[PDB]
Amino acid sequence: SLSASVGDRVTITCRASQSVSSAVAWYQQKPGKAPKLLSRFSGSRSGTDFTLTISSLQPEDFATYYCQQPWSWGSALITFGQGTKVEIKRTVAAPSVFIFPPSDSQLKSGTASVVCLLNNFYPREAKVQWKVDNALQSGNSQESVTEQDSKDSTYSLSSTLTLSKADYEKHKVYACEVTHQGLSSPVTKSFNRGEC
Amino acid sequence: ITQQIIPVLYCMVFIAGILLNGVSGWIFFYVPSSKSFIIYLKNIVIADFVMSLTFPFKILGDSGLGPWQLNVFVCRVSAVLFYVNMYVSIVFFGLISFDRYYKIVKPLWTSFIQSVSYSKLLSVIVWMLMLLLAVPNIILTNQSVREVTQIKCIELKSELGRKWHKASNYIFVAIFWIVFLLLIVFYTAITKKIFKSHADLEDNWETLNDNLKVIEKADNAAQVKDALTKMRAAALDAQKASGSGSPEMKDFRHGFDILVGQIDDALKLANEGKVKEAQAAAEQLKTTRNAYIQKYLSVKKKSSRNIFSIVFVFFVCFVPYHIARIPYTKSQTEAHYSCQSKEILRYMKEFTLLLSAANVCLDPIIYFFLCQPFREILCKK
Amino acid sequence: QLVESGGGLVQPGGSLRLSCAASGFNIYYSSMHWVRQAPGKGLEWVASISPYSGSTYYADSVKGRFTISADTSKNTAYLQMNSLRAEDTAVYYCARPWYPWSYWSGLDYWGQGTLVTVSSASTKGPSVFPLAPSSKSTSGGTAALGCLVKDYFPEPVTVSWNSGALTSGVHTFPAVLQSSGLYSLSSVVTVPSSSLGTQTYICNVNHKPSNTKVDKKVEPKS
Repeated sequence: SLSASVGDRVTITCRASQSVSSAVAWYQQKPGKAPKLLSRFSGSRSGTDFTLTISSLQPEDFATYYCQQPWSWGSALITFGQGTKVEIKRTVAAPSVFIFPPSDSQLKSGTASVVCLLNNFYPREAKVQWKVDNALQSGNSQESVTEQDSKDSTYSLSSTLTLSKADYEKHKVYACEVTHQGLSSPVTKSFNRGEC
Repeated sequence: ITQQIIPVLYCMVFIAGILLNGVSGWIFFYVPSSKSFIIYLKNIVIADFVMSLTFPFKILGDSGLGPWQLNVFVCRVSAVLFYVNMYVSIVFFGLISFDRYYKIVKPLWTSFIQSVSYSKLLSVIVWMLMLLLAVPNIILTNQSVREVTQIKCIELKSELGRKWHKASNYIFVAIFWIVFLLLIVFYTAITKKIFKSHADLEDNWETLNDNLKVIEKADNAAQVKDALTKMRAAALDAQKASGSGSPEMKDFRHGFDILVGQIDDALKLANEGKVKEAQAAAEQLKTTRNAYIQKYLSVKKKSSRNIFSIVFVFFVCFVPYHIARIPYTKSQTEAHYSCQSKEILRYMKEFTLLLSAANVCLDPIIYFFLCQPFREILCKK
Repeated sequence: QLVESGGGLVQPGGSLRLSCAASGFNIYYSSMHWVRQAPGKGLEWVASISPYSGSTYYADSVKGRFTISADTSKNTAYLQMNSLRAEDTAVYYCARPWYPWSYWSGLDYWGQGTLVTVSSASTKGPSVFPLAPSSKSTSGGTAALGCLVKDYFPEPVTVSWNSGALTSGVHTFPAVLQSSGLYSLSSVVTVPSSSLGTQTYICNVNHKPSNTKVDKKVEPKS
């Protein structure tokens, strides 16, 4: 994944050990649609690297680009690359961090979900850590990130900590720490169980 | 200079080798890999580890640093424990050679365990037959029923009971001269077969390229039809021939169905009469061959460096010492030779023994080359 | 143009035949490929057939489990999946190169793609819990609240606010397949703190596969 603003020249690089002619097909999959095989788009090669150059970006060129790695044609065997996602460049903005305690309705269901919301941040790279009674958590939090927004192009992340009701009531304090490149120091949004 | 050179040359080389060979050979002892295919390598690992563990007492003894008790312990224990491990290491090299011969040259041999040979049973049996069934002299070497022989000196020939070691050390050589000669037949038959497989592949690809050129120069449906028929035959023959080669080319049986695929497609585009478009399909095969030889030259390097790795080490470590031993025993029987030549030949014998014990440090080459799981472990380490 | 059909919910180990109907050309003088994209993952090639000669290629991950055939009478390429595993959940696109051998171009023409979900979870329901705001979260005059839709199956679910009246500042995160095999997402809106006492916030969750409508009021618990 890389970021480049409208009008910027971009270079997407695909890695393959083949040295045959540059018969590498480039697919531009816009999110939520079938891929499209790819005058601004130009092919190039640099050793083992196959490069797609976009001379001047346009608003419809922010998509995921897959190569069809070489040796993709004795008629068939079509090994696509892991894909490079082109994003918008919009000026780093620090996340707005909130913590949502599990509701009483969920507590009546035998589980608890603590929802840490990182709102309106850029770039996408943000780190969320869960601390329960100052003890770090791992493997019990799921993170969902929205696509880049259409108006302001800022992201949003939600880290949900799912615990059993007994495990939820065993502890008192709950904290979500957020580390982002736009933050001088990680911000810890926390709440105490039973304290309204 | 007999009493001073041995501490000066042999002892120094052995002391240099002990710090490195065992350290480099102890890595393979983990073996968090394999089950009934690699275990021969693990057996060689443990034999080599015992070799290097017993090495330090040799320098402790021959350099004059240890007392007469240390010399007696070296004569009774360390020398025998090193010899049994070396002569089981050569046997296990021969057994790896047997597995390599059986699994690539002829289809099946059958055994109590596995298809090639009973790996677990042979591994259990050979070490038991070597440790005590081949050299009973472990507790039967209680000095010549007397010590205090030349004080610290002459603390080796001291053994009772007719010193059957002489019978036991000849057979240790003799079985080697079987195993070595075995490697003259196991390997050599594994080089002729590999060379035949590579020649068949090269001939198939030669005729494939010739027919592809014919297609590129073809004019009507008949030429394209005949060239694609010949190319399909060559592809099928190469696919069949690659199965008789080294096991380090398994994907060759898995990619040819793509090549023999696109010819077939082109064949249907030549039979149906669409010669002008059929040629275009055959053009895709021009990218097949380029995408094939680029791996072929990459794997024939891997096989040759593998199949000839073992026959390298075995021919550099153990064979020179067994060559050098023959004049030693011959001139022990024939005292007419000069005593200075006896001293020089003793130096040669101990240097060749150091070379043979260097198999401990040279065996990591076999571990890295012949074992793909070892490669994965090294990469992930 | 290519149109795929036959995708839907199947249990692990089941079989499914996706039919890719081709329009504007005959599949006989062509080669039809299937490329599957796992949810949130990159493209992966599955199978290919050339009905002219009958040659058939498979990916190393799906060789034998899947079987691609063609029928020129109905002009359709059928991918039959057998012994379907949980990782087979993906959107399957029916691609077709310009030429049957494609010359050099690649998969020029693509289908609309159809979803195949391999999960044993039964059609469950949305359980919308409220995530209330607090005074401590206020900064810059804005506080965030929302709803959590948990343990529903299958996708998708539509979350609106005030029946579509509240649309500014609403983020609905993509559903994540939990370890329980059921989906869960959250819809959060950030609203002015002074507007909490004047604007009523309700989340409307509509789960069409279960045909369930849940309207849950979100308010800071006093």
